[PDB]
Amino acid sequence: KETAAAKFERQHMDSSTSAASSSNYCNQMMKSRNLTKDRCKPVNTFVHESLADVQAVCSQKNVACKNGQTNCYQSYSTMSITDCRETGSSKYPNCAYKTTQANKHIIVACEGNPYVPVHFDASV
Repeated sequence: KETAAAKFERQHMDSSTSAASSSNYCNQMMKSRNLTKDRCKPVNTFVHESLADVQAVCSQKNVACKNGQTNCYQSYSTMSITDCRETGSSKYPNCAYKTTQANKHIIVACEGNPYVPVHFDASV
């Protein structure tokens, strides 16, 4: 099966663009990354940075995750992110999202060896 690390890349990484360029970014990306296959995932965040810079966050500031776990890490720097949130007209299989572009610190949970991001916790 797909590894947790691979799933994080699929769900959260977009190193191919620097920022969302149009209001349709989330509709396109949620569909193309197969996040709407079974149901409309209600919220998702894409990170517009190199995979290496995001993996490096697992060696930065240790913080508690929202759910209390202590394998979360906050990035020292802000990063380019896109927030995707389901709209009121969203109806499976035609899932619909609002695109919001922002520059925030990210918080990820890390696991494994190599120690890599496997869950996106929050942006602050």
